[PDB]
Amino acid sequence: VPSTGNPFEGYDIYLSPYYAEEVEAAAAMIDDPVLKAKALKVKEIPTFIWFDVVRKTPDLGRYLADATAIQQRTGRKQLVQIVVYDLPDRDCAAAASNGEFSLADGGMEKYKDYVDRLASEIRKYPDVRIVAVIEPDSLANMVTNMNVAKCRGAEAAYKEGVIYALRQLSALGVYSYVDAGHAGWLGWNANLAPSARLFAQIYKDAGRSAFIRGLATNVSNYNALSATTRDPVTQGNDNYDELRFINALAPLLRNEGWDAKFIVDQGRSGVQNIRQEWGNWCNVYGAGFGMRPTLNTPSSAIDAIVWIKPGGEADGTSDTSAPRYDTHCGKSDSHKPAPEAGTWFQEYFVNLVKNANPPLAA
Repeated sequence: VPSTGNPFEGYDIYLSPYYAEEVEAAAAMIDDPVLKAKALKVKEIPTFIWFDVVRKTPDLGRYLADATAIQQRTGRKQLVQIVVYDLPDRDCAAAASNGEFSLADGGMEKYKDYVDRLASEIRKYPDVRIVAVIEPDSLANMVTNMNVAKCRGAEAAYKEGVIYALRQLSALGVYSYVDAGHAGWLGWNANLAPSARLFAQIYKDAGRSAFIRGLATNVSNYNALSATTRDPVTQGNDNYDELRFINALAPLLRNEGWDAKFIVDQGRSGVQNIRQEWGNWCNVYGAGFGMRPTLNTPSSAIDAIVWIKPGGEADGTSDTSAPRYDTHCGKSDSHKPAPEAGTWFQEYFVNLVKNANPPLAA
């Protein structure tokens, strides 16, 4: 059964051991003592843990067991942050996708099985709280990318999969935030109303559980939360940062029947004005770690600022010959050479540390 208020309030946020391992290994490669110590600070900053392949589902059991042990030893309630990211025909508007499930090869049923595997892990550990981001780069495509044949082909599956995930996770008391793009995607004035209609419909069809807490924005992106001067890349869009986007969208959601709350990724938002084109997302060069996760947010509608994408993990390879190569990863403002998506990108992590804003302390 749901509890009232902000679901993050009063919880210690479980620190990803996956990311801590990566950061420890990264700092070991850094020669300057001060920079090494700053890098090590990063493992103390909570991130979301991604379930982007079904092989990772048993790792959820391990993290929940670990959070349970910490809670038992210390008496401090733990909250585990996860990402559900494995829809069939994933990333339908992208030049390439790493998603393992295809609609043509039983992808819808395989997706339901993936959700069931996550649910079976969660069922083992009921004493810890979970916040889940549901399916980055999915339903936002239905708002703006229906010109893409793969997106029209994926619409039914995206809606079905997201609704199945929300119903399954809400049954287990997980607090979900559905991915809702970012200011440069859904924040354009023309996209606000169809976004509000679509997300309110998903909330309805998922059964209006209060565990469906709201929407997640800026996932794996680089937008400011609130910029004093707009990024030149945002020209033409009045809603040029995430707070502007959310302030424009939230009232329309409410009119459409859902008083949604929000979380906002700021993990790679420390440096603004680093893009040639707003749609450039892959390993954007010179990004810095951004605002630290906090419940001190600029609006009652925003539950938390979070780090969803774990900075340092690559967005995609720059090898043009690689099977899953995405042309976005070869843009002039992308950091190259870059390794496979999700794998450690040392040079990129070093720049995230150097460029952190606010700066990292040793």
